[PDB]
Amino acid sequence: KRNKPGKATGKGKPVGDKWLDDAGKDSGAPIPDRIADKLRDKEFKSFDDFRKAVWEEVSKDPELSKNLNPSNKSSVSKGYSPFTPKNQQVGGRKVYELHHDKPISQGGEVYDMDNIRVTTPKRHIDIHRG
Amino acid sequence: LKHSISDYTEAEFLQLVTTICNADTSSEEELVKLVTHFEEMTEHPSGSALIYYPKEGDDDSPSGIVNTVKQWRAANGKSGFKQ
Ligand SMILES: [Zn+2]
Repeated sequence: KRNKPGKATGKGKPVGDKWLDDAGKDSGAPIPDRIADKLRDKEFKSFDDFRKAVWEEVSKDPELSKNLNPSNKSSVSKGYSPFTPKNQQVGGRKVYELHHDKPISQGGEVYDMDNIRVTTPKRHIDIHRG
Repeated sequence: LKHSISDYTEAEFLQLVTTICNADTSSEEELVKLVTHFEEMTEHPSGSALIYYPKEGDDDSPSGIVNTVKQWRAANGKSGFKQ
């Protein structure tokens, strides 16, 4: 289902400067409302294509991008996920990861931004653990 | 050629750091490979933070990063760059 086309939906939430700090805690950080406004109703061939669009929009957003350093700004400008702080990295997983709150395996929506969270590798592994 | 710091001249190492800082790759995978390589080369306890999460006061230009690495290795009993 991650590789079937869908249009992006949902509202997201207001965020601040600590947006990506929240990705290491609880259920992760929300998709920002400002990002949801840009991506709603666009069609994506796959979830990977959506992921790329998220980071490109972050690169272009003057409130979200200001809290990334020059090297991380370069990364998001390419549509790559930015690098997390070292202690949130796990092996070769060193960048922020998108997470579905209601699992896709359980009929969770792939492209509904209200069902998506931004996580660090460490937090993402821990959420799925059980 | 790229097995250790001592295999790189300072100029060659600056080229590597510049490529990383500019995300001058064809994929996210390629960039992650380069950052991992940097971490393994420098042996600096901060790892990727030298590039992405600089300590207050540190110069996070490519030149600044190279000098932070060079100074740390010099102060901590490690071998230096080639020439
Ligand atoms: Zn997940």
